[PDB]
Amino acid sequence: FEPKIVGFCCNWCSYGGADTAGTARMQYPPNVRIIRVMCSGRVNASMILKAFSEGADGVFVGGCHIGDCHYDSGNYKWKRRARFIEDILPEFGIDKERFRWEWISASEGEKFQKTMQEFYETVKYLGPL
Amino acid sequence: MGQLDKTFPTLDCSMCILAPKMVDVGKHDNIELITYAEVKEVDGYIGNFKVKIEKKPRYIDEELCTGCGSCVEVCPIEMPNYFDEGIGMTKAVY
Amino acid sequence: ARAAIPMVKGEVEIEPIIAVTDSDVCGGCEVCIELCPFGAISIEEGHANVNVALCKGCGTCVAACPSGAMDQQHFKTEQIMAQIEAALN
Amino acid sequence: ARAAIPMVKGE
Amino acid sequence: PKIGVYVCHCGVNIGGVVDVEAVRDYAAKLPNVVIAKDYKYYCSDPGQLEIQKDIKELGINRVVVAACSPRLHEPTFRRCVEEAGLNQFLFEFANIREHDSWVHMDNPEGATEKAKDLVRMAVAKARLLEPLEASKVSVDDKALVIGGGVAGIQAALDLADMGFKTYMVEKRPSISGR
Amino acid sequence: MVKHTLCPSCSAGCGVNIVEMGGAPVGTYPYRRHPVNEGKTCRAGRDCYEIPLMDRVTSPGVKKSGKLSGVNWDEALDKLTELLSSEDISILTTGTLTNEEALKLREIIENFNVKKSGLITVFPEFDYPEIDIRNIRDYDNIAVIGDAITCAPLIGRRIFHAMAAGAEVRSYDRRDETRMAVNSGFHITFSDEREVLNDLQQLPGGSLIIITPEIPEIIGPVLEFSSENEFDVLPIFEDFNTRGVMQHLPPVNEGEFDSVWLIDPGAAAEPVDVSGKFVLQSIRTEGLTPDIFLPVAAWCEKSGSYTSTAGYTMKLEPALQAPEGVLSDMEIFERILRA
Amino acid sequence: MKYLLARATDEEIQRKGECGGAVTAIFKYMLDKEVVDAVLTLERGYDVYDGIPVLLEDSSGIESTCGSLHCAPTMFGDLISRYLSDMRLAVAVKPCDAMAIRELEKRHQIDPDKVYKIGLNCGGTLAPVSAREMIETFYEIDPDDVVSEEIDRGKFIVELRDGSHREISIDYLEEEGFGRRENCQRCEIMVPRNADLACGNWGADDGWTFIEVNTERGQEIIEGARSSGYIEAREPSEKMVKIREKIENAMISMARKFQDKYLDEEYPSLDEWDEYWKRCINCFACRDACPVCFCRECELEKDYLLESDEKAPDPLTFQGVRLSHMGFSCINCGQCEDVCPMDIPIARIYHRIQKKYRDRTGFTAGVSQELPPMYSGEKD
Ligand SMILES: Cc1cc2nc3c(=O)[nH]c(=O)nc-3n(C[C@H](O)[C@H](O)[C@H](O)COP(=O)(O)OP(=O)(O)OC[C@H]3O[C@@H](n4cnc5c(N)ncnc54)[C@H](O)[C@@H]3O)c2cc1C
Ligand SMILES: Cc1cc2nc3c(=O)[nH]c(=O)nc-3n(C[C@H](O)[C@H](O)[C@H](O)COP(=O)(O)OP(=O)(O)OC[C@H]3O[C@@H](n4cnc5c(N)ncnc54)[C@H](O)[C@@H]3O)c2cc1C
Ligand code: SF4
Ligand code: SF4
Ligand code: SF4
Ligand code: SF4
Ligand code: SF4
Ligand code: SF4
Ligand code: SF4
Ligand code: SF4
Ligand code: SF4
Ligand code: FES
Repeated sequence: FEPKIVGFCCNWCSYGGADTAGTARMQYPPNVRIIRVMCSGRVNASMILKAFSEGADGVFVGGCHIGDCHYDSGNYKWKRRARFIEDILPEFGIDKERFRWEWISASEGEKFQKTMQEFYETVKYLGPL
Repeated sequence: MGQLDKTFPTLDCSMCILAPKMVDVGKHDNIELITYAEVKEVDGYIGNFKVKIEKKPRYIDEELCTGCGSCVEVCPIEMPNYFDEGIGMTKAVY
Repeated sequence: ARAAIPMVKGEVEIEPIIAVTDSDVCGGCEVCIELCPFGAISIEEGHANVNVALCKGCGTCVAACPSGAMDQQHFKTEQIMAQIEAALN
Repeated sequence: ARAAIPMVKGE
Repeated sequence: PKIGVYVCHCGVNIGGVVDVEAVRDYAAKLPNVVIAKDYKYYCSDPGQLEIQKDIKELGINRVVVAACSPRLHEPTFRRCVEEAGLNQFLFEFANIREHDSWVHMDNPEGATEKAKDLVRMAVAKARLLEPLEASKVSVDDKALVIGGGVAGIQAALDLADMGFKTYMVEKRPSISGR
Repeated sequence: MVKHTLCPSCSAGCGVNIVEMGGAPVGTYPYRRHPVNEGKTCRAGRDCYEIPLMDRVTSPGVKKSGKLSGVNWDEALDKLTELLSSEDISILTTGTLTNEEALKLREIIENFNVKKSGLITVFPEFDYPEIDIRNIRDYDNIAVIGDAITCAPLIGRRIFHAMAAGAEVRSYDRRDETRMAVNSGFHITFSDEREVLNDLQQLPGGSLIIITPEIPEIIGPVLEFSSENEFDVLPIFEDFNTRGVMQHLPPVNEGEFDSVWLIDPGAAAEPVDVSGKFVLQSIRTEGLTPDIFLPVAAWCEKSGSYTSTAGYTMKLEPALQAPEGVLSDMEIFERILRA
Repeated sequence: MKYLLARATDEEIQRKGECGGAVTAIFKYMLDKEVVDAVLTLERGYDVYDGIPVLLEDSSGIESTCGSLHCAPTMFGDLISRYLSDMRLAVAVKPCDAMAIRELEKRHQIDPDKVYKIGLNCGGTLAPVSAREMIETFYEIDPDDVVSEEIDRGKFIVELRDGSHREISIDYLEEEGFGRRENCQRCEIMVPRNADLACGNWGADDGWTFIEVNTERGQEIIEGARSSGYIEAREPSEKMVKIREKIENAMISMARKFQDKYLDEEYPSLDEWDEYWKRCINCFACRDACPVCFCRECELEKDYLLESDEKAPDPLTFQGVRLSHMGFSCINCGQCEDVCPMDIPIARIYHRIQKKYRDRTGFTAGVSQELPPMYSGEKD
C-alpha cells in the first residue's frame, strides 16, 4: 500500500522549509504532493474535503509559525479552520490523523523532513481510506 | 567564485547564486562585456580617461558561436584547462 | 548605491495577486472585511470593494467567502481545485 | 557609488 | 490555450535522478500543450532565447517550466516571456528539483512519477491563468538614514553627493557614534 | 402572498406553496400539510414558481406572412371555428388540462365530429387501481420497471419506505446504474422482454408493479400479464394530470396527424410532427412558429381538479392572477361551442 | 421592566388570543401608531394543522392571526431576508426564528434597525401530518375535531371542539416516535432573549402574557402600547418569576438529555450513515430550507463540487462542504430534515458539529451578536 498525500504550503515559510530540506538533501518519502499558496490563510476546508474525496489518503498543511506570517495573521485563520476541519472529518469515516497541519519556518528543513516521514508512516499504517 | 563548489559559512552552492548575475551582466543594455581582452593603455584624468584595450583573438566568432560544444567533442588535441587549476583537461578548443 | 538604484529608476512594480469581488454574486455579508489585516476591503453600494494599494494578496478573505464572490488573482479557487484534482488523477 | 558621484555631478 | 513546456536538466541536478526525456514526452501528449522541450540550463541566456523563439514561432500563450523552486527564478522567466511579448502572469513553475529530485535520490522511479504528477498539476493550473497588468507606483527620491555614526555619516554624505535629499536621525545630541 | 398549489413538473401529486409579491410569483414555500409529500419536494417542485413568468406569450397570435403577429381573441376563435368545421382537424391534448376542461374537450370533439383525437401518452387505456402511495410500503413484493426514483422522486421515497418495511423490490431497466438499480434489492439489465416477464412469474398474487414510461414497448405486455395474474399496476405517467385527462379522453393511438390542434397549457408537449396546419394552445410558444396561437392561463392560475398517477385528486383555486389577455382553456372551449 | 404581565385592552383580541392577546395587541399598536409598516405572522389555513405565513399591512382583521400553532414548524428569517429586507417590520418569532434572524443580521442580510422582534416562548412544534396520525392512533379521535394543542403539563393536550381536553404524556408519545420533532427535543432555548421582547405563559396567569423586555427597543414598544392604551400591563409576582425560571431550567435539562440521546448514544453509525447518504437525490431541499444558507450563488453547485450524474452524491463534497461553510452557525431549526425527500437525519450531524464548535470556542449560533470566532480579525 502506497498512500496518496496532498500538501498545502505557504509561499513564505513552509514552502521555504521544503526548499531548505531539498537544498540540504534531506530525504523523505515521495508520496506527498505540495501545492503552493501565498499564505496558509488561503486554505479552507473545501480543498481538504476535495482532496479526500478525490482519493487522497492524507492531507498536510504547512504554515508560518504563529507570529511569523508574512501577511501578519493568515495562519491564525487557518488554525481556526483546521480545528474545525478536524471536527468535521471523523463524521464521514476519515481519521483525523490523516489530516496534519504544522508550522514550518523557511529555515526548518529538518523539521519538514521529519514531519513528512512521520506523516507518511502514520498514513501508510492506517491503510487505504 | 565560479570555481568554488560551496561557500562558507552557509555551504550554499556558489555557482547557483553567481550564474544569474553573470547572465544579467551578459544581457544588460548598459553593459558592454569584452572578455579575453586586456587593458593596454590608460591616458588622461578623471572624467577624461582614454583607454586602449586589445581583444585577443579567440579564433571563434563570438557573434556566431552558440557554445554548443561540437568542436570540443571533435578536437583531437588535449591541453590543460585553466578553470581546473592544473588538475583538469580539455581540448585545444574549449 | 543600492538605495540610489530604485530612486534613480523612479518606479516599482506592484504584483497584481489581489482580491477581486464579483458584485453580481456578492451578497454584502461582510465576513471578509475584518479578515484583512490591512483593511483593504470596504463596502460600497452594498458590495465588497478591495483597495489595490492596501491589498497585499494573502488570500484569507477569498478562503473565507462561502459563496465565492471574492477570488484571488493568480490563485483562483478553480485553479487550486484543478491542481488538487490533478495531484490525485 | 563613489564612481557615480563624480559622473552624476558631471564636472 | 497553447501551452509550451520546458523541462530543465540543470546539468545532472534534475536529470541525474529524473528522466527529462520521459517527463518532456508526457508534457507534449497532455491536453492543450503545443511544444515540449528540454534544455541543459534554461535560466541561462541560451535557454531564455529558446523560450522566446518558441513563443514567437509556435505562438505559445502559456509557458510552463519544470525547474527549480519558483522563489529562485520566477522573476527571471517572467521577464523572459515579456521581452517576447507574453504577459508575465501566463507562466507557471513546477518545482521538481528542491521538492522531487534532491529529496528522493534513492527512488528514481518514484521521483519520475512525482515529476510527472507535478508537471500535470502545473499545466492544470496554467490552463486557467489569465493576463494581469501590474500597476507601477512612483518611488520617492528621498532617503532616511538612522544613526549618526561613521557608517551613517558616510551613507548620508554619499546619498547627498549623488543629489538625493537625505534625512539623518540621530538619538544622541551630536553625531559621531563610537 | 403564500398560496397552496400543485407541482406541475411530473405526475406525482406533490403540493407546494407559491410566495407571490405584488402580483408576481417570487418564491416557493413548503406545503407541509399535503399528504403526498408532506412539504418535501425535489428541485423541480421548488423551481415551478418561475413557470408563469418564463417566456409567457400573453396575446392571441395569427401567423401573418412568414411570422406570427398579434390579433384580437375574436379574430382567432374565428379562423379556428372555420378550421374545425371545414378541414380535417385532429385534436391532441397533453395531461395538463383540468378534469373539467378535459370533459369539455370531449364535448367539443363529438360536436365537430373529429375522427382522430385523444391524449398524448405512451400508456394504453387500462383499469388502473386507485393506489394510495402511502400504502406502497404494505406490498410484500414490488417490481419496478424503469427508474422510478428519477421519474418521480416522491414515489421513490415511498419505495424506500417499503424497503425499510421488509418488501423485495426487483427493478428492471435497460441500464444498470440508475437510481433504482443502485438502491433496488435486485436489479436486472434486460435486453429482451421475456426476461422481465419470466421473473415476474415468481411474484405472489397482489404484488405491486410500478412501471414508468422509459420502456414503452414493455407496457402492453406487462399490463396484460398483470391483468391475467392479479397485480396492482402503478404507472408513472408523463404529465401532472395524465390520469385525469385519460378518464374523459382516450390516448391518441393515431399517427397520421395533419391540421393538428395541440392543447398543452402546461407547455409539456414534446415536438409533434405536423403535416398540415398547427394550432397551438399553450402559455409560451418557445418552440417553432404555430399557424395559430391561443395564450392560456397557467396551471396555477386556473380553478379546477387534477389527478395524480396514484389516483389522488386535488381541487385547486388560482394561486396567481392570470395575466391580461389570456383565457382559460374552458373559456376557449365554451366560446368555440357557442360560435 | 425586565418584567410585565400584559393583555390586550380590546376584548375580541383577548378572547381569540392564546394567553390574553398581548402579542396581537402589540402588533395592532405597531401598525396603527405606525412604528412599522407591516407585520409578519402566521394564520391557520383550512385546519389547525395548516399554518401559512401572512404579511399584514394594516390591523383590520388582525384577530385572524391570534393563537398558537404547535403543528406549524415555520421559519420566518429566510422570508424576511429574501423578500422583506427593505421594509420596517414587526415579526413574531420563536427562538429558532430569532436565532436565524440574528445569524442573518450579523451577515447584513437583515437590517436590525428595521426589524422589531416580538419573540414567543417555545416548548416545541410537531409536523402536521405526523401530528394528525398520532392523534388518530393514541387519542382515539378524528384529527378533524380538534381545534387546539398545548404542551404545558409535560402532556400534549388536544382540545376537541365540544370543550373536552385530551392529554397524553409527551414523554410516551416521543418514546413511540411521535410528538415534537427531534430537533425540538434537543432545543436548548425556550425563551427568545435574542428578540426585542419575549412573550410566553410560563410566569403568567390565565388571561395574561408574561413578557420579558430584553432591549430598550422592546421597552419603547411596551411603553408606546400602554401609553396608547392597547395593552394593560402590571408587575409579575417574583414568586412567579422563580417558577418560570425553574421551568426554563428543567426544559433546558431535558434538551441536554435528549441531545445526549440523539447525538451520542442513538447517533447513526458510520454504516447507517452510509446507507442514508446512498439515498440522497441531490435536490438541495436542505440547503434551500436552511436559513443560514442565504447565498445568491451556492458553492455546492459549482462544477468541481456539484455531482453531475444521476446518482447519490459523495457526502463529503456536499454535506462536509456545507458543514465547513455554516455548521458553526447551525441553529438546530430542523428545516433541512423537515424538507428532505429521502428522509435523512441531517440536523443530527449538523447540530453535533455545531455543539463541538461551541464547546471548543464558546460560540452559540443565533445568540451571540458577533460573528463566529472563525471570522475574527484579531490575532487571538
Ligand atoms: C573600544 C573600541 C575600540 C575600537 N577601535 C577601533 C579602531 O581602532 N579602528 C577601527 O577601525 N574600529 C575600531 N572599533 C570599531 C568601531 O567602533 C566600529 O567599527 C564603528 O564605530 C562602527 O560605526 P557605526 O556607524 O556602524 O556604529 P556606531 O559608531 O555605534 O554609531 C551608531 C550611531 O547610531 C546611533 N543610534 C543608535 N540607535 C539609534 C536609534 N534607535 N535611532 C537613531 N540613532 C541611533 C548611535 O547613537 C550612534 O550615533 C572599536 C570599537 C571599540 C568598542
Ligand atoms: C409553537 C409554540 C410553542 C410555544 N410554547 C410555549 C411554551 O412552552 N411556553 C410559553 O410560555 N409560551 C409558549 N408559546 C407562546 C405562548 O403561547 C405565548 O403566551 C403566546 O404566544 C403569547 O401570545 P399572546 O397570547 O399574548 O398573543 P396571541 O395574540 O395569541 O399571539 C400569537 C401570535 O404568534 C403568532 N404565531 C402563532 N403561532 C406561531 C408559530 N408557530 N410560529 C410563529 N408565529 C406564530 C401568531 O400568528 C400570533 O400572531 C408557544 C408558542 C408557540 C407558537
Ligand atoms: S561548433 Fe564550436 S565554434 Fe561552432 S558554434 Fe558550436 S561551439 Fe561555437
Ligand atoms: S464574504 Fe463574499 S459575499 Fe460576503 S461581503 Fe465578502 S465578497 Fe461579498
Ligand atoms: S487578500 Fe488578504 S490582503 Fe487582500 S483583501 Fe483579502 S484579506 Fe486583505
Ligand atoms: S532554471 Fe533552475 S533548475 Fe534549471 S538550470 Fe537554472 S537554476 Fe537550475
Ligand atoms: S416528485 Fe414530481 S411532483 Fe413532487 S416535487 Fe418532484 S417533480 Fe414536483
Ligand atoms: S427548534 Fe426550538 S425554537 Fe424552534 S420550534 Fe423547536 S423548540 Fe421551538
Ligand atoms: S452551502 Fe455554502 S455557498 Fe451554499 S448557500 Fe450554504 S453557505 Fe452559501
Ligand atoms: S443546517 Fe438544518 S438545523 Fe442547522 S440551521 Fe440549517 S436548517 Fe437549521
Ligand atoms: S434534501 Fe435530502 S435528498 Fe435533497 S439534497 Fe438534501 S440530503 Fe439530499
Ligand atoms: S504567509 Fe505562511 S502563514 Fe501567512
